[PDB]
Amino acid sequence: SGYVAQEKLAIAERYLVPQARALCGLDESKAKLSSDVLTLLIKQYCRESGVRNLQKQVEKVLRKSAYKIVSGEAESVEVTPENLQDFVGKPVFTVERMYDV
Amino acid sequence: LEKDDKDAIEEKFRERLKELVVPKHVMDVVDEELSKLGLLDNHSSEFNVTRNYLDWLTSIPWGKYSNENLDLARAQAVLEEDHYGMEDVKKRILEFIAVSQLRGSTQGKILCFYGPPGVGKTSIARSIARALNREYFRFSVGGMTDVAEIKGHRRTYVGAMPGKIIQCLKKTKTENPLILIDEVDKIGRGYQGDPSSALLELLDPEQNANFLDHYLDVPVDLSKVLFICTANVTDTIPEPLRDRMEMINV
Amino acid sequence: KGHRRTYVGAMPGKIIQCLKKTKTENPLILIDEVDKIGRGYQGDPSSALLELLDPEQNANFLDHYLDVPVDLSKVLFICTANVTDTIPEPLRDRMEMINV
Amino acid sequence: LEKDDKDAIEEKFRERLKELVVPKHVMDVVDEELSKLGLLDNHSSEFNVT
Ligand SMILES: Nc1ncnc2c1ncn2[C@@H]1O[C@H](COP(=O)(O)OP(=O)(O)OP(O)(O)=S)[C@@H](O)[C@H]1O
Ligand SMILES: [Mg+2]
Repeated sequence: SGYVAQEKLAIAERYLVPQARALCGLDESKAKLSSDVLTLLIKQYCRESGVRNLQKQVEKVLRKSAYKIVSGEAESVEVTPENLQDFVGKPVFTVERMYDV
Repeated sequence: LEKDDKDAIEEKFRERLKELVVPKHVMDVVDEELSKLGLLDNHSSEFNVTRNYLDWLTSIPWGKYSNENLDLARAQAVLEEDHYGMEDVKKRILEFIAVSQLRGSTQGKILCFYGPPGVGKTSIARSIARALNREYFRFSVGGMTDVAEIKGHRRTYVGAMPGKIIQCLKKTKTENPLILIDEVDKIGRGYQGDPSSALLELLDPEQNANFLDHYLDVPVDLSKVLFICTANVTDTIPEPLRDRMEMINV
Repeated sequence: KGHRRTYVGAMPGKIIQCLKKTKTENPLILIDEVDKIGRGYQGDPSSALLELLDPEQNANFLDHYLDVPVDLSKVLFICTANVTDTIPEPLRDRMEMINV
Repeated sequence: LEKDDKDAIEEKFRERLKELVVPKHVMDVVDEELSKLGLLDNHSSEFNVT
């Protein structure tokens, strides 16, 4: 049972990401993915025990990078969280009104 | 002029199998059954079931593939010509053609639209299938409660035939049709082996390659199909089955 | 919708049985009292009725017994229900209401 | 000692088909069933079924 978000992040970057990357053929170089952007996707979207839904997310971003190479202009996408809003679209969860003091 | 009437059919099954890329799971079982058929008399009571079983197994297409139009510039036209809006599905299709264009060989998927009735849910697949130009199909599953349509019977029964999906695949010679299940959420509860339990083994993206219909039990590859499913609301679906498939929201 | 025809005694669904009796491709089928179809313990017929009642796709109606899609575009279905509330909305969409 | 159990049973259907204007689709399925009849023995469970 279960998977804590930290462990899921570890598994993904070391197992899912290489796995889906070999399954989708994207070069390791061409579709860079920071741990930060992944952290955002974890904090805001996938908060549940299963691993599959995260697999769907990584595929979505990899897909969008593939089309942008296959027919866009850039020779590589470079996703930063400010860009993410269009790739994942509307965030589901709302970030907390993080008060300071 | 009854020049070997029992052999011409055995030859026929040869010819139909020559061109095919027979899976290794099949090629032993087939020809050994053709031998067994060659032992027994044409009027032998088993012969007309065996002649059917081969007739199915020789006939269902094996690995023939339909290369699709690839340039997307022309895809836009046909994608727009018969419907307006539905932009997100257009983008997903752009993704699909892009990725399948990337690692050479074709690959399947599953998807699941949902939203208000009459949005066009049933109305797109004919457009999509026209886009890729892979053969279309449609298959409402509303209220179905008999797994046999997905499986067939044991061949001991008179007239048993492999599940309907295979009948489609026979009817569409390419090995990669766009199968289309429809209205999944209104699928019935048969109170004894209801279809959703069956469906999960089919729809699992990874296990589908080894679907094994009970009729002819040899596993079949089925990764190349791109299934699509529809439902007017996304609550009846069992939790894993909802996990299994993409949930586009028309 | 009949049965697979591999069952011992299977015979085709109602409408086809209705149609063989009346040689027309355009009989006046008259469904009656739709509100009080059975529900809640077995496979609701309304789930199937959409296959019948689709205004355009009915032309490829598909019967378990005879698998072949059955064009019935010329038919003039009619349905009766004293109050058009028990009918689930998507089904109620297909067919124009009329109020005596 | 039979009349309509192999060929004539086939034919009366064939002649019966003419006046109808069938879609070619089901006609091909019918032609398949017709060949399968001819292959089938005159007396069998499948025969009376089909
Ligand atoms: N973007 C569109 N452009 C043109 N026609 C459309 C569009 N979207 C929907 N339609 C029309 O929608 C009608 C029916 O489409 P369906 O996809 O059958 O509707 P639906 O959402 O499947 O509703 P159901 O049958 O209750 S599941 C057709 O007559 C189409 O012309
Ligand atoms: Mg529809």
